[PDB]
Amino acid sequence: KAAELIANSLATAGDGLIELRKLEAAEDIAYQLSRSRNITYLPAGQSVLLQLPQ
Amino acid sequence: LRKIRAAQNISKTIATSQNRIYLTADNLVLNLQDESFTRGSDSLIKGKK
Repeated sequence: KAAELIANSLATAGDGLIELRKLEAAEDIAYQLSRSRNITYLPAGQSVLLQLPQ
Repeated sequence: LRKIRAAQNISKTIATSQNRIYLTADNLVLNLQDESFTRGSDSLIKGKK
C-alpha cells in the first residue's frame, strides 16, 4: 500500500516529486551503508600541581 | 559549487573510519598475611630438668 500510495502521491506531485524522493532514498542508503566519524588521539594531558618558591 | 559541496559531504561521510585499543588498568591488590605461617625445625633430643 505504501509503495502504491507513494506512486500515486508522486503522480499527483509530478515528476519533480519522484526526482527528489529518489535522492532522499539514495541519501539514506548511501548514509546507512557508510556511517562513520573519527577522532584520533595521542595520549596527553596532565594534572599539574606546582609549588612556587617565595 | 552545489556539486562540489555535495561531493565534499559524500567523500567526507564515506571516507572516515578507524579503530583503536585502550587499556585502562592499575594493579592494586593487597595480600596480607601476619602471624601465621610455619618455619621449620630440626631433630634434637631435648629434655628439661
